[PDB]
Amino acid sequence: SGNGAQGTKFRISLGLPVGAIMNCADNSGARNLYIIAVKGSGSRLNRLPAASLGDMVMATVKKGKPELRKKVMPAIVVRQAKSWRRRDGVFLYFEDNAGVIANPKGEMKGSAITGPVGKECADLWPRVASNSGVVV
Amino acid sequence: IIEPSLKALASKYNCDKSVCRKCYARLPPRATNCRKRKCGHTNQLRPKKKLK
Amino acid sequence: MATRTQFENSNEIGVFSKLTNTYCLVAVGGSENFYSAFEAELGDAIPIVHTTIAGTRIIGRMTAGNRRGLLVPTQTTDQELQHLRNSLPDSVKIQRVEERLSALGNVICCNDYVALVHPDIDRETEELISDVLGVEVFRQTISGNILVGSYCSLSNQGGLVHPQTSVQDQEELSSLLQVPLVAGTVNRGSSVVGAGMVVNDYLAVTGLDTTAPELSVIESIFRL
Amino acid sequence: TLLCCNCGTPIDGSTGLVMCYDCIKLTVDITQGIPREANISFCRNCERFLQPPGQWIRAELESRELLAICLRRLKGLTKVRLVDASFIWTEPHSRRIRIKLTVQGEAMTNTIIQQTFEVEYIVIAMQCPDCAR
Amino acid sequence: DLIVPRRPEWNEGMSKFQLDRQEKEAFLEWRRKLAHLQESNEDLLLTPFERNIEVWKQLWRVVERSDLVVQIVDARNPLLFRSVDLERYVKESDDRKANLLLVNKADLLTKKQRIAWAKYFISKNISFTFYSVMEKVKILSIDINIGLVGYPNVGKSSTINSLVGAKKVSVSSTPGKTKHFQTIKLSDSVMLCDCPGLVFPNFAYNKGELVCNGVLPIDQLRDYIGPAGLVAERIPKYYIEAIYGIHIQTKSRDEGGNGDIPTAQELLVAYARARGYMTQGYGSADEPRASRYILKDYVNGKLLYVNPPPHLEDDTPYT
RNA sequence: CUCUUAAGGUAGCCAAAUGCCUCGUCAUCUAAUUAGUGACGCGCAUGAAUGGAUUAACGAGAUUCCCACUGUCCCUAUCUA
RNA sequence: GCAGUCAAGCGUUCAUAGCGACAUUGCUUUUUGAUUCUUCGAUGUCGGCUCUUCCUAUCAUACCGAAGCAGAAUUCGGUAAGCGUUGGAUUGUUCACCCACUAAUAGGGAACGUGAGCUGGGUUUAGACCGUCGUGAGACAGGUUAGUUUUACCCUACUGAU
Ligand SMILES: [Zn+2]
Ligand SMILES: [Zn+2]
Ligand SMILES: [Zn+2]
Repeated sequence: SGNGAQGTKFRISLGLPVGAIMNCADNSGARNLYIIAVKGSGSRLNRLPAASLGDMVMATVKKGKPELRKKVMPAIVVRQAKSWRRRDGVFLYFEDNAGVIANPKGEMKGSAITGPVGKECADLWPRVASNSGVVV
Repeated sequence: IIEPSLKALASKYNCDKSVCRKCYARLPPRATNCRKRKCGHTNQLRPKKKLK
Repeated sequence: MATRTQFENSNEIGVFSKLTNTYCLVAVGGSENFYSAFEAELGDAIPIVHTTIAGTRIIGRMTAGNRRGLLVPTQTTDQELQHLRNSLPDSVKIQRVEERLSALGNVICCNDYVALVHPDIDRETEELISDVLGVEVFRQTISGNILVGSYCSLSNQGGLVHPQTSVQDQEELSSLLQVPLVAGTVNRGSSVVGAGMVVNDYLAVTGLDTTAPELSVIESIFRL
Repeated sequence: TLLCCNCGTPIDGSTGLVMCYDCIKLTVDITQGIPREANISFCRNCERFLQPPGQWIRAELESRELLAICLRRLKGLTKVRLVDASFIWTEPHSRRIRIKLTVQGEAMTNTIIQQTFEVEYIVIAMQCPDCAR
Repeated sequence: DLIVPRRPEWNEGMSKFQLDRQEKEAFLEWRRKLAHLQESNEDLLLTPFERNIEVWKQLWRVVERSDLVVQIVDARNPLLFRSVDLERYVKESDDRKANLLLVNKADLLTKKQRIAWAKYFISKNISFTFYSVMEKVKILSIDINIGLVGYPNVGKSSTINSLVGAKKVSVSSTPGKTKHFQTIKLSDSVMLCDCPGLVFPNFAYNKGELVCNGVLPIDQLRDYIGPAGLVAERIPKYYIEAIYGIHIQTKSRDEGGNGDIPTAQELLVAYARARGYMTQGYGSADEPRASRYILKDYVNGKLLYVNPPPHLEDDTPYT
């Protein structure tokens, strides 16, 4: 999990499992990301791994810039639709699951993030915060 | 900084020993007969490696 | 002087800290040597305040301050605001902004006497900014990267940009600001230059990985 | 208008680039994790070479499926967008095959560079076990 | 500068194993000549040639006894099909020789643009014919061994029908079939020696290629983008639109990334969507599959295009 | 020229519901494919009304891929007779 | 399949740090075979799903020893089976191969565990198609497609209950 993570997170409701196809905010030409795996993600029979906000995933592009697709690449999810709980009590959610392409060291490939971003990702991945314009 | 007057002492308890070829157990350098029973009190010993 | 440190293990100091000619800001993650890049470089010249706005440690890219004012987003709470009002002078005018963006330090590149703002900022913040900081604005671009305060550090005496910056745009911003600048990367070839460091008149701060050929251009362009 | 940040002196372009060509040639490497000399097996009667587990591909010496077998062999070349895989001439009676490879490895951030490197393939005689008026 | 070695000194002797040794040594020198070019011309621009020795050892049994040869070459682009070192090669032995090379497959061109190529030879003293001085428009097949030779697939196995016309040898879609040379005899005065499959190397227009128009198989090609790009460069889009009956794009990328006359990445994204061929894992256009069906139509004769002979011309072919 | 008493697989087609070796080879689809498609064909053992090849339309026929869809699944819960 | 004993040598020198030929001693019944005792008035016969328990010849985790152990990383060995040992493409698959996460992706048994527990893709009735064989009926452990999966209310066991 700590492959570029500055800090360490609380548990967030695991929204989108593998097979999920979430948008891509970064300005790297992509349009969607097919999650194939998750860092962390222990094992249980017949359980398929899941990704929460702030988690790293390993991903596969389906639409955008054939230079990119047909290969795996790390990614960082920054919006999810599953209502999750903050320690201040409130349950929040976004309107779409969306992510970012990234390198294993937690850095990014793109120069911006088209949309809002979760504090539970941005505190943790710092190179995302410098490229985000909005946080929640 | 170990001042080899004292390096000799540390080596008495660390690196002046003899080891079984059959159980890999620290034994004294003068002794035969590995004291452990699972080896069968054998006599196949060697010195411990100190140079290269 | 470029006093290099890492926050915890991250070389991105303009994320976690902020520094100007009257104060400095830092987050809550320990690593006392990191504080010893200012507590060792400053006497009692100015204060260093430890804060976590909104539960966030990322002070620099959420906040946006100057010599006579600090801009602070909407989500921040009165209790992270109260210590920030007390342990600073009464000179700086604090003000919770009530606009749509939040990462103010990724849209603003402010020094004491000029600024640069993200294009689609609120036109009410367009004037709040000059009423609280007393500074002008020019909300155009850097090289196409709308996020200006992350891809440009600033002092009054110098400037810095990423290496993709067109030499036409470099001289453009020079003609804007009456400050020099260079297409200088940081932290061993990073493009997030606004976050890889925080600069003042006499003090620069980068990451431990930041290398001497980068310090060379930094001390040149910023000190004078 | 920049400076290298490693060598320092050079003012490189503004297309999106990284530290100077000499430093990225010397320090930065994108061809690590490959054995330069690669071993293969061969018989003089059956003339059926193989990847270490495999049925005999039946191709001839100095053919096109040597590329397929040599790439199928476990190196790092399969992972990084190969192109231009030709066969360099070698002495027939040296019993080694010489092939250059190019990989499109990404630099520090979204900047591509061309690479010129080479692998040599040594072949050892075998009785080819399945085979054995 | 050289494309064929020398084949000297037969002398009607013995040592069956040695008359092929001497050929092997003419080949070792030929292979050495081919190798030093890679250090000379950069070190990436390679060439299309037959690595195997037996294929040229076959070609060496079918000309010295042929005694008169003709050179089939398509009328699409003779420039990279003209053989450079035949004139320097079959002239020396002082016997039945002098090919007088030809250009052929001259039924896919308009009439005003055939003198446009006939005039490329009125200046430079070259032999030719037009068969699929001014008293000549076009004449059919009316116009001792002999031989026919071609790049690969120029119609060497389809102009066997110029003599008898019953398809005595198989014509295929792939070029890699003809080999193990065939011989045809008729009329009891003339003989043939139908060659095996060939290519010929080259150094100009090496890697940037429209050479993949008749030379290589279209199927087992891992690039799919270069030749498709050079296809999209030519043949303006307001003909491909009217022929295929599909509205692809309007080229919104009007900036310095793509420009006008779109390249072969935005042209094929809406075509496999019109033809439904979708990937195995997501619904998106499969350009690596869609390029092949378009290139096959480009090569077979559904889309035509011919090349200006000597120099820089914007638009010589008028469809 | 011949050998087997007659002839000696023409046109066409294919790892095909016919191909053992075989998860054949190459390309493609996929992150990954013993599958699928196209192509190659000395084809154990294709083949011309024991009909070959191609074929619009049709099919409760066999098969692969995609868009949409969903408790099929992640991972179970609840309600009614 | 696993292990051991001599130890000619490899091992920059250094048989045995590690490995180790020529020979030689055994263990195992998770292979295949041989045999034919039981079962032909029938013990429901591939695989997967589910679920529990056991074994150790330990993949990981704990404490230790030894190295050709500087550190880092690795290998050899020991007590040890308490705890865990995956998601997926292709295949009916056992088996296998790849992608990927992971601390790790160890092997095995229980009537080759488990069909009155499921499924029924495969195989193994009947319909039908091709190839090869045969004069032919018809054959093929060759390929393809379709093809009824019954009963528990008893005794015991188990779970709970008086
Ligand atoms: Zn012992
Ligand atoms: Zn340099
Ligand atoms: Zn053999």
